[PDB]
Amino acid sequence: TMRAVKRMINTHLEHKRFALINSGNTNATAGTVQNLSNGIIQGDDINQRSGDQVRIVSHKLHVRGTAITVSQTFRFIWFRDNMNRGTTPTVLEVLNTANFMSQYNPITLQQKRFTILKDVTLNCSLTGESIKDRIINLPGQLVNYNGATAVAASNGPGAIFMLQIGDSLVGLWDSSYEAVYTDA
Amino acid sequence: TMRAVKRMINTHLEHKRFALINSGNTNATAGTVQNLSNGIIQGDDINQRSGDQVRIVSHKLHVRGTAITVSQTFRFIWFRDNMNRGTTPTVLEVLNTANFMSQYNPITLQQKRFTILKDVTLNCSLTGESIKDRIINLPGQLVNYNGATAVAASNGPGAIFMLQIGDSLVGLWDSSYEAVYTDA
Amino acid sequence: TMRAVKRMINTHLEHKRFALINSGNTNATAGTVQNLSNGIIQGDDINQRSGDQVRIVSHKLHVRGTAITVSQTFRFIWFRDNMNRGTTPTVLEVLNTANFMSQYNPITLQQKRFTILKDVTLNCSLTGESIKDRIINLPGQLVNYNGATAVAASNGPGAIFMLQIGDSLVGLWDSSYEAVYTDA
Amino acid sequence: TMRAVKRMINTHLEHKRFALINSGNTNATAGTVQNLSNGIIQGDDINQRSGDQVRIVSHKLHVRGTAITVSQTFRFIWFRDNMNRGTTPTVLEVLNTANFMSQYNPITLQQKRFTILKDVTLNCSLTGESIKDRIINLPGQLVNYNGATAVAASNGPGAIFMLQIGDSLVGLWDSSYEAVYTDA
Amino acid sequence: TMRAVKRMINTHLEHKRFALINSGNTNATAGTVQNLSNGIIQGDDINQRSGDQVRIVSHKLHVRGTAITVSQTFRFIWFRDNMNRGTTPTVLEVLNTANFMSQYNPITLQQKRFTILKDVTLNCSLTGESIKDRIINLPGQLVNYNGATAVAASNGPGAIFMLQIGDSLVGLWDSSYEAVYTDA
Amino acid sequence: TMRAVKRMINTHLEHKRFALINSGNTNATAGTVQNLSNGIIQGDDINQRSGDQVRIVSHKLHVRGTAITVSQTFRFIWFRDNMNRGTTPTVLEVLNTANFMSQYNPITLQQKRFTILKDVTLNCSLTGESIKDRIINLPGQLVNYNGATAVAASNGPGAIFMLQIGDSLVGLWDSSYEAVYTDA
Amino acid sequence: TMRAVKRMINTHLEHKRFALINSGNTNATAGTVQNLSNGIIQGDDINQRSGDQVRIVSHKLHVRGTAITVSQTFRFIWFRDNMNRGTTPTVLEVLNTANFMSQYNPITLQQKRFTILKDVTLNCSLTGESIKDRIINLPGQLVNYNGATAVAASNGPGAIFMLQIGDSLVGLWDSSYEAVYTDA
Amino acid sequence: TMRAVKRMINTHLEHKRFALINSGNTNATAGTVQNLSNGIIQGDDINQRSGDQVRIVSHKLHVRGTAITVSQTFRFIWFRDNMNRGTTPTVLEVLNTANFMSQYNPITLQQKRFTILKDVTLNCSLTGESIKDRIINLPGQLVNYNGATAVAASNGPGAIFMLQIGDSLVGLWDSSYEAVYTDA
Amino acid sequence: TMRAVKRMINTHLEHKRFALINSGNTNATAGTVQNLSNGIIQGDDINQRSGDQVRIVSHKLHVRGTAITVSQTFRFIWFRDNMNRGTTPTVLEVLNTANFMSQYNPITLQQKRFTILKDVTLNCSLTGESIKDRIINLPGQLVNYNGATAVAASNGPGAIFMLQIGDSLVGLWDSSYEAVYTDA
Amino acid sequence: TMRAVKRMINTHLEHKRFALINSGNTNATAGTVQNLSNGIIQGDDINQRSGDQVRIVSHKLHVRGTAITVSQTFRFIWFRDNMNRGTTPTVLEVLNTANFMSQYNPITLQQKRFTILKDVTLNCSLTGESIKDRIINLPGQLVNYNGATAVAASNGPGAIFMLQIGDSLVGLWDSSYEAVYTDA
Amino acid sequence: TMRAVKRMINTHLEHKRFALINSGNTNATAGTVQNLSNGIIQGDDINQRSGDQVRIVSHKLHVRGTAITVSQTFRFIWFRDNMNRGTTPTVLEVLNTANFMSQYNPITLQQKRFTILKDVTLNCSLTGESIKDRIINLPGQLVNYNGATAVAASNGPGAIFMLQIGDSLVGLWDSSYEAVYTDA
Ligand SMILES: [Ca+2]
Ligand SMILES: [Ca+2]
Ligand SMILES: [Ca+2]
Ligand SMILES: [Ca+2]
Ligand SMILES: [Ca+2]
Ligand SMILES: [Ca+2]
Ligand SMILES: [Ca+2]
Ligand SMILES: [Ca+2]
Ligand SMILES: [Ca+2]
Ligand SMILES: [Ca+2]
Ligand SMILES: [Ca+2]
Ligand SMILES: [Ca+2]
Ligand SMILES: [Ca+2]
Ligand SMILES: [Ca+2]
Ligand SMILES: [Ca+2]
Ligand SMILES: [Ca+2]
Ligand SMILES: [Ca+2]
Repeated sequence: TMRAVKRMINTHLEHKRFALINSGNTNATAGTVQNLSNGIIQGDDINQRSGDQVRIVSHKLHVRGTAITVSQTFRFIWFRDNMNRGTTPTVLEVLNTANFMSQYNPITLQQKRFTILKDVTLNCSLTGESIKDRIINLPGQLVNYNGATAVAASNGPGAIFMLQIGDSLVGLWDSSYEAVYTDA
Repeated sequence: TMRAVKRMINTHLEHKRFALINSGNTNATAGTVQNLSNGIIQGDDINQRSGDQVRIVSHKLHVRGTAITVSQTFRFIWFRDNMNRGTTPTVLEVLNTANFMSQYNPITLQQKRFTILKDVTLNCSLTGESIKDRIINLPGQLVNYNGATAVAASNGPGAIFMLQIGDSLVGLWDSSYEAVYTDA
Repeated sequence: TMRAVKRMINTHLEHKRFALINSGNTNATAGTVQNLSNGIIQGDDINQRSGDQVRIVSHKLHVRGTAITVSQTFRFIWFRDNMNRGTTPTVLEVLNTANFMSQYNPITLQQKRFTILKDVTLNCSLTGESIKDRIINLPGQLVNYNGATAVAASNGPGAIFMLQIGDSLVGLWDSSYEAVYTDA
Repeated sequence: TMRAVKRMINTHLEHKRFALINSGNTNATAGTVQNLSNGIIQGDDINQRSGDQVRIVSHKLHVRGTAITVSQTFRFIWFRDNMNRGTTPTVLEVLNTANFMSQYNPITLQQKRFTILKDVTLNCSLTGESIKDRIINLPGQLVNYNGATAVAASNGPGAIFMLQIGDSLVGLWDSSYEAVYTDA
Repeated sequence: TMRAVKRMINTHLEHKRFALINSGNTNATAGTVQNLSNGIIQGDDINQRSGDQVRIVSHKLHVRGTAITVSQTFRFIWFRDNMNRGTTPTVLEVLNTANFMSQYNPITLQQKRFTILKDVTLNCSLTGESIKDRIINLPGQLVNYNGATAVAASNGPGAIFMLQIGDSLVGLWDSSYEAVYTDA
Repeated sequence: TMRAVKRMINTHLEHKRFALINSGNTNATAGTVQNLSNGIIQGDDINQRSGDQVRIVSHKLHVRGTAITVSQTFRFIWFRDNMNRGTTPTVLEVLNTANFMSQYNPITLQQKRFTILKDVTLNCSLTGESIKDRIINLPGQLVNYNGATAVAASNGPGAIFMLQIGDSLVGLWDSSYEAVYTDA
Repeated sequence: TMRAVKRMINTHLEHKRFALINSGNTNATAGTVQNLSNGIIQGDDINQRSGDQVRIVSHKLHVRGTAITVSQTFRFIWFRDNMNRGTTPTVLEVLNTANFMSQYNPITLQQKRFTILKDVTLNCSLTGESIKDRIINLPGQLVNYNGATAVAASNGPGAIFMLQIGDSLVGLWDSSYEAVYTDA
Repeated sequence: TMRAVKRMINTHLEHKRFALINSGNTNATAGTVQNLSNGIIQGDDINQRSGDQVRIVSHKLHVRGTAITVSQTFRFIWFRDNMNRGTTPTVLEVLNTANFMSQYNPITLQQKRFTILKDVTLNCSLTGESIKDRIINLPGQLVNYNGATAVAASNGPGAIFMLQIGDSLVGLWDSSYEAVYTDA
Repeated sequence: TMRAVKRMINTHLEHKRFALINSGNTNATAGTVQNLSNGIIQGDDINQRSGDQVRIVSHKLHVRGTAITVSQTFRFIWFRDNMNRGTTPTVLEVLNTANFMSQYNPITLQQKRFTILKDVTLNCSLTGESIKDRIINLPGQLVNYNGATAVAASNGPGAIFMLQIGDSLVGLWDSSYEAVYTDA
Repeated sequence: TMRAVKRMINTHLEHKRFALINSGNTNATAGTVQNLSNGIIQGDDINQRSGDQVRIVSHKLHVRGTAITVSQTFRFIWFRDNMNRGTTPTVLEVLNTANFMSQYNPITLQQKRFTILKDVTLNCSLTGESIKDRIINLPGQLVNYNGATAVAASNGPGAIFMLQIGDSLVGLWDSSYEAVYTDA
Repeated sequence: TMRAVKRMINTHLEHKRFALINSGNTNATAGTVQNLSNGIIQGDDINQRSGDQVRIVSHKLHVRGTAITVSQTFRFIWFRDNMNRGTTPTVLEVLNTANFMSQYNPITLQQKRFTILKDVTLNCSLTGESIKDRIINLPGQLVNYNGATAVAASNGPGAIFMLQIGDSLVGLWDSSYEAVYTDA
């Protein structure tokens, strides 16, 4: 009945909820890393937290790419930083080289610095489907924080991020994110 | 046999049926909300109701988008308003911000004001597939009404709606809907 | 075992076979209804029948649409008329309104006048895939006739039809149909 | 409990019946092939068929030879053509060489193009028994047809034939044949 | 343990292999029939045969179409001729009418002259995906031959073919085929 | 078990087939010995062999005699030479004396040099039945060869022969023979 | 139990990791063969090896094609060379003919010189989706080497390769590859 | 058997060994952090490693303090950095304040950035026992590295360190360390 | 009931047989490699093969050395090349150095390129036993070929060879070889 | 109980006995075949036989070689001729080529014309052991004869022989033989 | 189930291999000791090691002697030095006296300083067999080393050696050695 104890435990805990949107970004050939969980700050509201831990019950990521000028590729890597000490990770920490085709960095994946949640490649064609999107929903895990406010120094172990990278600087991408979490 | 009892009960109940069509609508960047169950009004006909309750056995939504002038995105959110007190809900009650990429409103979803039945995004490309459609069929639930006629004030707990929102004002969408319901 | 005697029974019965083709038709905004089983007439040949009943073992419908002039939609509704009294059914008997987005007629579906076998929508784009097709194969049922020849008055309960309806008058569609049937 | 079911199925099926006679033919040193099942044509009578299949329950062949001028040999080969595509098969399809002593064609027998039902050799002597006959009765099989009328093009898989070949051109042979068949 | 006999048996039998390619053919509105297994001729090599039988363990067909001048359809029907007596079958033997939309010939399918292995339609659009392909792998059956060399008269019962038919004469199609077979 | 396995082994083996005719020979008072299996030579065709062994599944001998000038006797001895070293055996190897009434050679039979398959005597009368024939079908055994071509030196252990001997030189006899064999 | 033992063994072995990228290659009508595992050289780093064996736990191949000038096809064949003696295999070793439609080489596949891991065809259309990609992850096997450095002479049994071949010289393809391997 | 497995595995693995000494250091009131596992570098010797992981079977730390000028306290904190990304951690990451009496940093301990292996305080008195020492032996865990050589950037998750802090700058402390590890 | 199957399958398969003799060879200080199974070529005779596989049931090697001028050593290594791609292997592929005392090549033996069947050393003395010989019989395995004729290019995986090497150029060695094989 | 009955049967049967010696023969490079059982002739003595059969219970062969002029090899092949028709077999019937190194004749061994009882090679050296001998005892089999006296024509199925062949004409060999046989 | 784990463990470990040859040495009356395992040095190649331990799975020693001038004796003692501290053992450490007939040193054998693997004496006669050889294969044990390179100081506990001693200074001996070892 351990599955029953877990359930009733959860019925006593508020499932707080945080939403984020990030629209109108340029595709990046060298890549960028975007914060997802950083925006849950200390405070008393439904989308805030008490202390330096929350536990994500589920979270959802929506990504979108639109080709501009040339047909092009957008890659989105949704990941957990298991070992974050107050930074936004770099592209080269996640990828072997800063290229949209690159495989993961062998060292950081060997030691499990990161866990990859989803790796999505969208090809947007100006002679075909020039707009593409993907939404992904996943159960979550503990998130630890190193500080109270929405700055990079507050990220901690379990922080959630998304790396974007592609083969042009000209196309535009949008994202949004929701986390449902307890905070007991 | 409680399953055979349900079966036998439903065979004594008329399965009334209501149909609706809504076409030639422009895409909305701030969103709109369409009524679906509101059109079942008090009366004696096959697509009407006695009293202020019906029970939807099954219902079906057909949505369609056509890109005009620019390639563009159409989002359709089919939802149940569990707590309706005589209104058509606003876009911002359902979505955190009035943007086609937005996640759900954290507060109204935490409290289960709404239940999302299906959330559909169609990307219509003028260099590709410019017309897209989707039909979804689902078992239904109780619908309560707050009045006799087809006005917002008659919507009640269980009312069914569709939110439309997109990234352009220029393309056109169409929808249709059927509900099969008992009224005993 | 009955599943066995059923097997042995069928091995003593000739599986007669009827094929039909219907090419180069215009898309119809008000819709049309095409005959499928009507062409099995009284006679002694492999694609004919003795008496006024056959039993369809399996039947197969192939539909195809080609956009002309504008990107457009073709809908094909394969159906059985459970109650036919010597007619070709009208579009409005099947659909609530004569529009390619319409839901079914609530009255005729409530009373089970028709059974929908498959409902197929093909979106043909002159900036994308302008030619689309679908083949569907299904087990069949009894077909009764009201006369000997290939005229509407000969359709009877169980007659098989296809409704075609779309959003333009200028695209072209094709269909073909096969029925494999016993006639004992 | 099938055996008794086979019996019961058969009691519901008309056992149609077809008879043929073919008298006064000359012995052939190069052989000839005679039709037996071909004469069952599409029609409504007791010795006709609905559609392009019948199932022979039993069939019977009677052959007879009479020596004239010299003592001589008549051979009769009763056979099924499992693969007929609308022909009367040739002597060389069945026999390795066109001689009354020949063994079967190795290729057509290997691939089971033909099944030999009975192979009968009668030696008719003008100093002994100058007239000889043989009657053979066997259970039958499915017969498929490729058309409606009594022409070679209507023979199909399962067609029944008799090859006659001997060592003189002058003796006379007679045959007759009956098929009892269902036609459900 | 009798299932392991089959396996044990097959480890003692050489699995010979034959490959074929057939590139750059025009789409045909009246259709053509292409040989697939005919090219396995008598001889001592890995892609030849001893005698007039082989047993296909598996075989693979790859088809491809490219639109030229107009958007168009290519249909490919992979089939076994269960009753071949030394021909390449005609289009009308397989199809009711010589049209890319046609259903199968009712007579030849009734009598099981042919067994359809796969029926594939590719729609190639010059405003979309102008090149399409399909690869299909299936277990095989006995193949009998009527002669030694790669001519039509050598086809026999079990011979494997592909019918090609489409709605234009101008597009080009390619095919390739492999059979893995035992020859004991 | 062993019964099914044997059956299954044979389903994977080509049953090759060889046919032979030998017409119009004179009755021989000193006897002759005719080759039957010798004519299966090395090669790739249906009536040839790989290597120096085949296994006869079944074989059939047809013999015929016709009296000329005087009533007379024809004897046909169908036999296997279990020990053949590249010869056509002599009459005296098989028969004690070279006379149509003779019993077998005591020595060669004691040591099982030969196995008698069938011994047939036909008395043909010019005042009665002047023409007689007999067909015999038997399961077969291994046949080894000592060479590749249809010459006496290629006969080997298991070779099949027929001795003919009679009481006149003037009558004529005919024979034919078939062997069905595997060659794995 | 041997299952949990596989578990405990592997937790004591370092899972070394190697990554590779190969961008901006022209499509090849005669094909090329690319090295994948060759780049793991003798050394002490995370992406190197001790001795001449490693065991690939998992490996991942990402392929991508972009049509240039004409719509065109790119095929990628990921394979293991079970028998490599210090070479990069040739296109004719893997394919019956050097054509993007070709089936596999009958001889090298019969003898299991190669094991095909995945065979991918991407059709890239300049009127449609001009950019396409595919990522494939598979468990791996032992890899033996014939030398220490990243040259063809160091490939050995188990070496991993990708063959690229298409129908134009003008389009561009990219690939990347990761192997996770033990080196105990 | 299970516990035997672990023990059997280990007899097949070389237990490499690394020793370190660090003598004659001043007591630090603000503290210092010393590297312990960092000195195991890539190479082939008994005290080196292949790749970027080793597994410490056991490790031993010896610490010593000598009071000089004033009686004083030396604290030594042996710890594992579970999340190291290529640094030597600071005193303030481990201790709430940089004082020898401080409790641990609440945040880094909450999130398990560090695991404390042992925390030892030696009070050295110039009127009593002026020299004190402690040796501690513990089983070990996996160590991951971020580089090949003995620099801070090579430290990785599982790196082992010792923090020293006290209440004078004048006393002297010594330490030494051994790790016994597998490297398979 | 499974061991009986093996035995039963083999009784239906011809045990073909190939013999070879290779007399009067000089002893070689740098070694030579002799072909043994290469001489079985495609064809229809008892010592030939159909296709590119045979299965050796048993094979026998006889080797002999005679000292001339000086007492000397002859070594013979009977081996299977598991990975042959159409060559005669070199001495250095099999042996670490080209010397009659050499141990095997570490790399090719590690990866199982070769399987050593028998390694025989004969010391022939002009003051003692100047002639020595050895005969070895072993069960065999599958042999694959890469072509039809007796050239090195036709050797394939499973090819059988003998390496000869010694300490003089002047003595003479002889060999002979037989393989008994199935070829189904 | 096959063991007891068999023993008792033999106690009632005279075990007759025949001895032979054959001294002072030259080594033969083309080989010779010597008779062993032939010398048991019809008669009433202990070393003779009644009729044309005996059963060898046991037999013993002693062979010896003496080098003269040159060190040389003597081979002795003791064999049974299972199919003898009154000859002394030739060397080429037994050996592939007439050389002391030859393997057996593939054809005559395949068909089991001969059974090899023992194959012995003696290397006689004028600088070592110049005289060698070997004695071999085996259980025997049935021997059939084709005549009464000690001439080649009396040899029959089961006759026992010895083939001698070597690499010189000048050395001398001796043999002796005994057969113990029943003659009931 | 510990023979399964042992087996499974070893399938994950590279079996490295080292080969050695040592030709053309003089017989020694006072003896010599040759190194065998010392040549496995630290490095990354197939015949090298990581760290200071390997585990020999099997090893093989080949020894050979040739008499020169006088008939003479060669003795070879293959042994493991269980206690080596970085030397090459002396002859008197192994043998009681430095004479080829000596028994072992009582003190070093009592304390098990050495384990004798094989002790071989070859008597080479210039009036008989002047060349003799022996190959010995044995399972191995752990080998520890005391340094990185192929010098005496690197030998450690488990080092493998061969002592050679004889009764002449003028004959020549050869040896070779192979170790197969894991290095995990
Ligand atoms: Ca909290
Ligand atoms: Ca109500
Ligand atoms: Ca009629
Ligand atoms: Ca009817
Ligand atoms: Ca019928
Ligand atoms: Ca065959
Ligand atoms: Ca397009
Ligand atoms: Ca051939
Ligand atoms: Ca054969
Ligand atoms: Ca390794
Ligand atoms: Ca190294
Ligand atoms: Ca490591
Ligand atoms: Ca073969
Ligand atoms: Ca007597
Ligand atoms: Ca007797
Ligand atoms: Ca080691
Ligand atoms: Ca001597």
